[PDB]
Amino acid sequence: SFSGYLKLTDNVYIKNADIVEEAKKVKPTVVVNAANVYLKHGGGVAGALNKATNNAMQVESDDYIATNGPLKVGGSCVLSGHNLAKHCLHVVGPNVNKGEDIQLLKSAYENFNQHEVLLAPLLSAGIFGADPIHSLRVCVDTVRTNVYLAVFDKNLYDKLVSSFL
Repeated sequence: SFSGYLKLTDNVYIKNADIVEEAKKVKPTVVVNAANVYLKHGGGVAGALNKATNNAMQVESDDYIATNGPLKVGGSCVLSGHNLAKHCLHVVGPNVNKGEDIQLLKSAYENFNQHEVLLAPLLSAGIFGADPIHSLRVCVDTVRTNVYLAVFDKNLYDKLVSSFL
């Protein structure tokens, strides 16, 4: 099970970890991907998770998009976790660098409530352009299920823990 996490609340845990390495070690039921509406896993967490699957995530995702069309910002879909997890919950947080409504971050985190336990990154953080401190706040105030947050950057992890109210 999950090890080395700092407990933030009754249901939110955090660790300075590479989510790919964490997923490969734990093989959780659900790993969350920081997806975009097209499931084009080019960079950030999505690029890293997809590369770890040897592009199998992208091949599955392209078939999903060909059948269903794009996701909504704030939406999600469940696909295979490949070699990383039983399932991957692809969640689309708003991309601030594309002018998307930051208010959709709460809707994005609501997708986590459909799963009892998840390994996840901070939505809309990193290359999605939102303030990770704000993302953690929305996470703790929205997610009620057990979420294990992996924060890649040590310096950001320390800032998140030390500023956590």
